[PDB]
Amino acid sequence: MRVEGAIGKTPVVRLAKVVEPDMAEVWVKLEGLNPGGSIKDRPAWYMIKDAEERGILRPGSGQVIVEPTSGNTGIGLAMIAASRGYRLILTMPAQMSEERKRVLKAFGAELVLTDPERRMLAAREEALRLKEELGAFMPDQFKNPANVRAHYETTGPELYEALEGRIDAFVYGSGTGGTITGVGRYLKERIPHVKVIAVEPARSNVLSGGKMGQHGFQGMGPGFIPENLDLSLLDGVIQVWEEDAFPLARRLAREEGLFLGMSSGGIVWAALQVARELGPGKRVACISPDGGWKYLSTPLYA
Amino acid sequence: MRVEGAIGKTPVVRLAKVVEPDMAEVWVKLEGLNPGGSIKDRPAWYMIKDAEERGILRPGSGQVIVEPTSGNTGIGLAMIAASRGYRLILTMPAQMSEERKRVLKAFGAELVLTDPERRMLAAREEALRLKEELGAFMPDQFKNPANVRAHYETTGPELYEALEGRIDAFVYGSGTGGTITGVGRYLKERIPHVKVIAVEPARSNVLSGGKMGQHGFQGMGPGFIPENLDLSLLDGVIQVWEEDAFPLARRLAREEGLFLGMSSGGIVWAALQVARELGPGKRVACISPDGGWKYLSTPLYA
Ligand SMILES: *Cc1c(COP(=O)(O)O)cnc(C)c1O
Ligand SMILES: *Cc1c(COP(=O)(O)O)cnc(C)c1O
Repeated sequence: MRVEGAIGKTPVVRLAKVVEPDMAEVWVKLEGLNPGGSIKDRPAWYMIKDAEERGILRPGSGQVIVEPTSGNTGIGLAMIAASRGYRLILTMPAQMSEERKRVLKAFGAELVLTDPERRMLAAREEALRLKEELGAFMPDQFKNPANVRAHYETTGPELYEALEGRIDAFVYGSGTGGTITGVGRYLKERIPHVKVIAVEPARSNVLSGGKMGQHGFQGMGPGFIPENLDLSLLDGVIQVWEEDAFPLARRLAREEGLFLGMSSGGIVWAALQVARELGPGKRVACISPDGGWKYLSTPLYA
Repeated sequence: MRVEGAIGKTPVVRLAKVVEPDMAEVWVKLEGLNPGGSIKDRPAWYMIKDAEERGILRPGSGQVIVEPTSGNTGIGLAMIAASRGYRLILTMPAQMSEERKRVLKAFGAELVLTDPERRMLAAREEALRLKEELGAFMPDQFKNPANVRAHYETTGPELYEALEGRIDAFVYGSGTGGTITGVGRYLKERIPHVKVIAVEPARSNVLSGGKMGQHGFQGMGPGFIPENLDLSLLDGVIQVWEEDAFPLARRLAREEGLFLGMSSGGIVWAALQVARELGPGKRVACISPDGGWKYLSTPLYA
């Protein structure tokens, strides 16, 4: 078996200290236990495997893959490209932290640093330029249906089975929209009453009708509504503040032994709010995108 | 289920790029996929659970646990203490990196920084002083039989089953000795011909009859022979150099998509040597103690 085969089948733990007796049960699926360190291993593998199935790619070819990302998707793609023999080029703003660059380069990804003033826009442009110049494959994480399918076929089934089909609400901090859409559809097809609640940064609350903005929940809240996010599935949107989520993340680490990422703090905080609303006999499920390992030099744990 | 329940059941992957056709198969069990980030989650949980079973401890009591370590064992103990409600105090030399200190403190562990000139000796002394002053529980990782038992009851069975009882050699870089002893005994009781090979730093080659010394394989090669290491189980000892292991670790990341720790590079390098000796039709199994996540600021990935 190769590393891509070690993706998924992650555990779900029930919170016991940060919750209160008047709250519904709160379960957290730990996606940080994936070989690539995050939930993005799933869509990274699926988008590449989907491309192979469609004939766009064939493993061990050395073909080029390009994507404008320096986040978990970049790490996941880098891992898969290293394992299956693809040349990966990742475009990103020149102000990228050395720590993250080292992780990507460790996997053999080639990095193209773009105009720091043009932020994501310049990264996207360079990725498109390379796709055109090299005839490369661009996963296109925000609009590729295979992203959603990864969660519809693996994440969703896993969560449903682990919790024995007993879930009253699913809470998640949306990034590309793949997870909430894939898991959301899977759960709604089987649980008539289940509520699907999206979580976003109050500082970049576009789903709530607000405005995009800079925030500290790395990995979630892209500042726009992605094509992979099915808005018709949502039963609500909860806005979260770093001021509330970071202290909660620290509590999870010290009280539950759960050392999670920045987005996890926001997601669990929202899940707790939902848990109090539903009450004692209910079950709230949410997902932790990644662990705290990549964030020791951030205000969350610094 | 709580975090301690998410420990174990780690995957095993077969190397395909760094190996050569004249080599036996090489399988690597990924212990970095544990909630605490390393194989030490197992002995940390077992030593604490063993103490509870013997009546020394009872969860949620706030009882004190003290251990002289800042490594993976410290992280594992911190995670378990946070989850089960114990007060953990870790003693370590004052020259400890801020990164590691942040991980331990994130889990709520109390840190006592000792004389930087007295290295491990001062850390051990303070731990003993606290055990005496507070009547605290000290896991004593290098001599506690529960460490070995964790691997005899979980790691060993898992490896054996995953590889369908087909293993010609087991290779591991010994630290406390728990893993090689536990897995080693489990395998030898079932596979008459299996060879158990220990790996140690050439720079601190005490098992080979050499002398202790400073080295870069964090987590392995303690510079002494621990009580938990059963020397009668060993069929050989392979000495490894950072000069050879670090480049190999980088190859594993770039070619196999396996981003592993410093000790993993040394262990796999040794496993390859054994694989070439055994040849094509055989199977060599080894274990990766942890991932590369905690080592981005080390010469391995910097
Ligand atoms: C990708 C990611 C998310 C969002 O998941 P999507 O399926 O992309 O919506 C949230 N947090 C982190 C840390 C992520 O990497
Ligand atoms: C603990 C550890 C080892 C050794 O395992 P033992 O069972 O203690 O022999 C090797 N490498 C790392 C990184 C470790 O943390």
